[PDB]
Amino acid sequence: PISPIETVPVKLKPGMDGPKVKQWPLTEEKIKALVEICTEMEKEGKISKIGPENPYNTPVFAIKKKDSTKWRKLVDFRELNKRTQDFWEVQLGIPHPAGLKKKKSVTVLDVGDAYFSVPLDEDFRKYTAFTIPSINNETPGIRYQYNVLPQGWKGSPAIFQSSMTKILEPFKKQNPDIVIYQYMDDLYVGSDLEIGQHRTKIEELRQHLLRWGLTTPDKKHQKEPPFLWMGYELHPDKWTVQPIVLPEKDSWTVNDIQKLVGKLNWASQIYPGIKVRQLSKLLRGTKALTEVIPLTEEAELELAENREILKEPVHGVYYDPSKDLIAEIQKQGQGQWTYQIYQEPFKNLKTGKYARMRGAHTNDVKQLTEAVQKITTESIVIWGKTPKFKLPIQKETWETWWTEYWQATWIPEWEFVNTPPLVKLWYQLEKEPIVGAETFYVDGAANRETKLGKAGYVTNKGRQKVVPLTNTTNQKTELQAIYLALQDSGLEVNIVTDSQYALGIIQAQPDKSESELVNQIIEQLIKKEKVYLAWVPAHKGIGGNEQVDKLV
Amino acid sequence: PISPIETVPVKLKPGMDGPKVKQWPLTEEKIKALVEICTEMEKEGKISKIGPENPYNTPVFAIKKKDSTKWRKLVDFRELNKRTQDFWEVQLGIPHPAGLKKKKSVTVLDVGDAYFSVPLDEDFRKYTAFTIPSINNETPGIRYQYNVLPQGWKGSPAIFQSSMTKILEPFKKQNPDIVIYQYMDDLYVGSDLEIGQHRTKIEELRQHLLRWGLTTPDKKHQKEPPFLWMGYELHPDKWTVQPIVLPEKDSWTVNDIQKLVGKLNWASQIYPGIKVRQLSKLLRGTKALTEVIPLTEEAELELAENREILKEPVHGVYYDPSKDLIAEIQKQGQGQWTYQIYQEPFKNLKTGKYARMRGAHTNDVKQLTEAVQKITTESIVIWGKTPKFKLPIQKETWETWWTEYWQATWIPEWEFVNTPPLVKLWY
Ligand SMILES: Cc1cc(C)c(Nc2ccnc(Nc3ccc(C#N)cc3)n2)c(C)c1
Repeated sequence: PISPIETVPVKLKPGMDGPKVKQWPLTEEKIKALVEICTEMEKEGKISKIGPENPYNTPVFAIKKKDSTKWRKLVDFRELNKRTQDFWEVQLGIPHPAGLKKKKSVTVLDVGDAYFSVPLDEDFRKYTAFTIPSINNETPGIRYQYNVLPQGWKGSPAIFQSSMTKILEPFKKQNPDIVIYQYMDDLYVGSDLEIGQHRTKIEELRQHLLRWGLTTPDKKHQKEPPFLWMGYELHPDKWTVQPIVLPEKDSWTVNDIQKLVGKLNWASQIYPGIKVRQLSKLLRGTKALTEVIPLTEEAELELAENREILKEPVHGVYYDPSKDLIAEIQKQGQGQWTYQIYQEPFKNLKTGKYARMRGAHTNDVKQLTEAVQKITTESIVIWGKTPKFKLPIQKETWETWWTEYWQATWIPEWEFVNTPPLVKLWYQLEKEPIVGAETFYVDGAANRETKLGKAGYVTNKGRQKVVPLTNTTNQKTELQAIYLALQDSGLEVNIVTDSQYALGIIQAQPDKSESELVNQIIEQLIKKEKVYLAWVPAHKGIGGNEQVDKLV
Repeated sequence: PISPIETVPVKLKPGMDGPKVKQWPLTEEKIKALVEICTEMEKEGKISKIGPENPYNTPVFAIKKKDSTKWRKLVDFRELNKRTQDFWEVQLGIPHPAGLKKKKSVTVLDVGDAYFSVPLDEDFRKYTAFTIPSINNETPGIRYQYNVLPQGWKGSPAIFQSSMTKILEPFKKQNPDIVIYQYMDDLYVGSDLEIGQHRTKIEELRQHLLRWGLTTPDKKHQKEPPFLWMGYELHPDKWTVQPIVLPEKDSWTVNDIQKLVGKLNWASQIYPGIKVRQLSKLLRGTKALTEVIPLTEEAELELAENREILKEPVHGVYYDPSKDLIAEIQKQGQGQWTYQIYQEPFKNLKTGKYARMRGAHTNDVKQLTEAVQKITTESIVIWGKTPKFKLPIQKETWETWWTEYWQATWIPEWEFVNTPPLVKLWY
């Protein structure tokens, strides 16, 4: 029940001292249960009767179940943990099954009991002190102290997981085949022996552990494969997500919308193609909760498709370090991009999605990259290497861009996969003014107060125009003036703006943006043959822009 | 090894607790590397394995040192530093010789090996702790902490001074004109004698060190030269300004004069004495763009007036050692990048340009990394302290590869800026 394990020295935060909380009620019956518990506990050495020598008490209690036959002591160390040093965290991040190597047979051993087997640093027992009242009042009650690891102390998961890891070591060496992984109260073992031998070894594992006071059972309660873990369904040869449920409701509220979206991303790791742009576009309102939201048209259509998807079970395969890691990405449409990672052409290893939520003006090629990148980061964590990519873009395209783009990128190994859709530049602005082309001296201001303004142009050829605009911003007109020149210009045009805003946007070479304004513009740019944009200092400067702002 | 000393007390800045930084995921190879390295360090007795009672943590990486065959461990002590050495740039500050930059040539030699002998104050160790990750985080990371002055941590050098200036004094004697500056793990030695003599005074020094114990694991080459005649040798007296100039042209078009009026108007934030009006007034019309046009009254007087004030360095620009250094870097294209190191907008302290060879062998990233590490050293050599880079790269990307071509012993401070429009043009 307790081991000759060396203890981890602990301490209490810098200036702090032991918890001196108390509580002294007395349900005669409970006090018996606890005193009944305490004995079997001190008798087993897990605690020990201590007497007034400054002990710092803590709350005691008793709880009971429905399929009960017993009771349960449940101390509350809340005010103890708030005084203990910090420990090496345990769950940096959870391993992802998409990167788990296949095995023959597995096995999990219940090791919850365990932490009452691992020793507590002598000098820190004096704090685990609690007192259970007797009946009425000549004795404060019976007084104990913890000798192993309290059930709710801060540094217990820690000090356990550590201790365990050291104990496994001999076993782990004398058996490199066997993979051991411990989670919370579980200790999963996985190897390549046929069940028979597997269990030989397992029992050895058990015996080993047993010599160290950490006991375990051979036929307690729960079930085996599938193994329900972290919301995963694990099998000795495949793995899949927790069966999910897309609730059907007559009225949906933020809370339900969230919990709805949440499940969908989670199903995304293996289910191919799940979209989510529409359903979240809604939640874009950040502070309601019981504020019912009208599932719009789009969201609706979307949800359904994920149903069509989900209706079908999909499972994933494991990682063979013997083969390559291939990554293929396809654009779904409105900033939506999907991908599946495999070594084998049929069953996948993992899948996911990437939607440029960031900002509101990005190009199709840039996005392909943000994606390739999102995945590279992913693989490194899961498999420790970069996959080989298969993507819908042709070198000419790509190389062109990374050469034109002001930021540095680094696209690794990649093969072209000719399959619609296709990433490509729909247009390119000219780098030199076009000789002959009419020159439009564009401009357009707006009233920050009245939201009224105008957008015009005045050409070299003497041609003018001024359109009045209601309910807009300067950026909006500074963009409508350009869209104006484009509509009235010919196939080859020269445009001058005193707006770095409109300038840069157009320049980014946006495949799209829902800003219907920029769209009409982007589309004109597509309908043109040759376009040249030109910037110029707004006020101190040219007279053409001013000539349109005196107008404005 | 034998206990060559009796440690020195290191206390973090008050109100400061050790570092708890996250370990970046690593490549399967890089792990094996560290794993190997660390097992030796452990036998040698440099580092020790730690328990759960050590909550702290600092980042680590595996890089290729000067391209050799074996990997080198590079710990990212950037946080422990802020927290310690800032108040150790005080108690034990190492002074920066304002003339090293004037020297004819500067060679740099890795003396990091030195520290691996001076035992570290035991009550400080916990802080140096680092953790080697496991792929797919399946296995609990391995955890170690330093028992000796670790490289990378700016307090290691600051404690070694005593021990260093001793090893050197009987060489700085018979070589009173070469200046030796020690910045962390490197030694910058500068002289004004034909490279042939320098390169010797160097090997002259390199051995002094080696005979007094310090190994200078820098056996660069011999006399069997596959084109790699490289040894770190900088030339600071040639570190001159690159006044970007306006273009001189016979035929000036509307378009052209336009951009020109632009660059100038942007220029005026660094030089307020610039004017355009008369040149610009030659644009007030709404003429075509391809059209060539004529000078004006003092337009030519201005293209020359400014062209002057713009070829002279701006005053009021001084080096505040109370502030930090900010280096901005912009991609110019075709292996060419430009940079600005300052402390306040437009008051540039120094500006250069970098450039790598033609296509088929280099990508941007590798370049940036290089441009960076380059700029940094310049800075160390001129001001004795590394700057903070405003990098024009996607964060994540950078994070993924910056180590792939990172050859330096130290790591600067950086961040990422998606923005520069005119700047590219102006420079
Ligand atoms: C929970 C769980 C159990 C184990 C043994 C591991 N570790 C490893 C290490 C290497 N390969 C595998 N494959 C594997 C794990 C569980 C199952 C099942 N069922 C099948 C294969 N698991 C992890 C990360 C989680």
